[PDB]
Amino acid sequence: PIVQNLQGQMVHQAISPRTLNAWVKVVEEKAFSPEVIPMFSALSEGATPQDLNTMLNTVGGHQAAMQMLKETINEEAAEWDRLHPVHAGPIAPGQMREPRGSDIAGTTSTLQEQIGWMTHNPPIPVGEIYKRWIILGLNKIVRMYSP
Amino acid sequence: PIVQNLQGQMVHQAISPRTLNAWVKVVEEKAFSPEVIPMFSALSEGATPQDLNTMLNTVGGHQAAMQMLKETINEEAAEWDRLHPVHAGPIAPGQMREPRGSDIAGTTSTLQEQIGWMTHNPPIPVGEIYKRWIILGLNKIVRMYSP
Amino acid sequence: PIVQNLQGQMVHQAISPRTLNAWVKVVEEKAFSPEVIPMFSALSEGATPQDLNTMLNTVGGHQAAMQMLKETINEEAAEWDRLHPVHAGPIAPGQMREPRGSDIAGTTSTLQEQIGWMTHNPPIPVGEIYKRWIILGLNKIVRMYSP
Amino acid sequence: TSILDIRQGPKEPFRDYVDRFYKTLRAEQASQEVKNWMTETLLVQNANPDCKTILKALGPGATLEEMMTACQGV
Amino acid sequence: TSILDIRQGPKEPFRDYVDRFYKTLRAEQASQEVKNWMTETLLVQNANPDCKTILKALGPGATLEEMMTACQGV
Amino acid sequence: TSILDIRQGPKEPFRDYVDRFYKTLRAEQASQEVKNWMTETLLVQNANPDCKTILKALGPGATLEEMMTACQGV
Repeated sequence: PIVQNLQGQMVHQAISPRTLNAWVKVVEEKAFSPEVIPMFSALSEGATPQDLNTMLNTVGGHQAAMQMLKETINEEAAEWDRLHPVHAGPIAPGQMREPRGSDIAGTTSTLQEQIGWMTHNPPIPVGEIYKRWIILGLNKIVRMYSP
Repeated sequence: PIVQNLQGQMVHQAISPRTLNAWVKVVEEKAFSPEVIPMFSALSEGATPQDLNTMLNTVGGHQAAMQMLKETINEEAAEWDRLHPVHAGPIAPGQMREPRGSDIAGTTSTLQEQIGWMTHNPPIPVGEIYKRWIILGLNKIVRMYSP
Repeated sequence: PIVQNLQGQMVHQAISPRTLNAWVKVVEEKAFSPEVIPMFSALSEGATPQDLNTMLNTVGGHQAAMQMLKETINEEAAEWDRLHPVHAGPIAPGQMREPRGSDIAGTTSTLQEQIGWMTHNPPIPVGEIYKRWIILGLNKIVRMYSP
Repeated sequence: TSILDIRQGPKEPFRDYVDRFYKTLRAEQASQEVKNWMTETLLVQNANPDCKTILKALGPGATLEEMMTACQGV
Repeated sequence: TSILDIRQGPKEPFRDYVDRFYKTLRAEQASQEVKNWMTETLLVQNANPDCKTILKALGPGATLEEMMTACQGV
Repeated sequence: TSILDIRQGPKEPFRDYVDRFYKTLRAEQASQEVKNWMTETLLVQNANPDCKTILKALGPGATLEEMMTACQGV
């Protein structure tokens, strides 16, 4: 995640193993139950896309759901690209590039790039955009997996 | 929560997973028992509204009670709005806006807004107002759930 | 509790959940056994009255004993007020007020007030006065609950 | 399981049923106004005859603690 | 369960009853003066005849260790 | 249980009895001099005849390791 250091700057720090394991354990115990979404939300505080793929990729089991989510993440990403067209002409030397759906999904962007966008002024909340897609896709799952 | 840093300022820091889990475990084990209220009170030390919705939203089970509480929180919030009318004329550029019942419930306010009110001079104790509503609603529950 | 910070001043810090839980677990396991008193004493190191009511209020079970203790705490408090009369004339602007039995019991005093008395020069040991009442009342219990 | 399939048993305490209702209501994602409509309507409708009778006597305007204490002996 | 419904069994030790009393008293939220009134009154009143007899002999002014040691053989 | 009620069984090892004694002595709050008096006196007095006999042969001045090794076969 990207956290604020004592000095008063935003720097990246790694997520903790008993945080990781707590994510694992939630999924083990409460599967598709709604409490998973606030839980997720708390444990995703200050998290990167990269950390969010890590959390999704580290799941075991419920592979039908994991595939449905993936496909929701790509749909929501396809929709990001649709709604926000690429911008006019070449990229400025003085500036950094606008993200695509796949940069938001973490796929085409690097960590330093993910830190550029979030730490820069104005900052862009690429975590929160992926977060809604995850929560939206979580609703899809919850609604389906209701019996 | 909003905690004091070493430098001598009040800054926000996230709540801990084994704190979260301790909240979960209390509810699992002691359900509606009275010891839940001091317990809550200790674990809510320096907590935000946002953190208080997180704690309420992360409950599983006892959904009749969770609904009764919600409805108590909204009643107490409706009562906040009644008792404290909105103030005269437009909001000053030099000042920040007075809260409503829904800002106290965390709903209409953002975190930075919740930090503005609490950290500012004079500070306003929107946690402690929600806390009484929670404790009051906890009494309602305890009294009902007595057999 | 009120602890010394790195800077070299006495500041308040909250008590820890696995400290809280260790207090709970002691009571669960060893009930009225004498080892409870040194144990208490260690876990009450640097503790406030407020933290001491928190610890007493968070008990479950043994309610006959909890009531006997309460009533001992009030007796010992009544005795504090008896032995130490209120002082002559109005309270000075330059000074802070002398405690009563109920300030020692934490009831009529606020935290900042509890920190004023303990951190100020000379300091007054309102924790240690309540601590003796707790230990005294613990002897009463231990002696009764011997079979 | 669908919200329409939530019903109170002939020997089941209302209380255990109301818990089931706001759990399933907890998995419905509809507008609040619709969920209010579901609350006043479906809950009583799928309640058992003995309690149903009881709840009809509370009239309208009733709140959950009063419903929950009203059908306790049933 | 209501505080008036708390009573001592015919074979139940007082001790186990006094524990039940301050647990239920622990769920009453009334003024201290009322709760003092409940203490001196209701406790003895719902105590069993054999101990009740015993407690009448302690007279007034009695404290919990003396009541608790007084009804121990009963 | 009172300290006078602490006694050694006819088949109970002394050792298990001495443990019981300093546990109950651990719940007595009396002056040290009185507790010394209790140590030399009550311990032997409520000890069983077979070990009691043994302890009489150690004479006075005896310490706990020597008492504890003295009544081991009993």
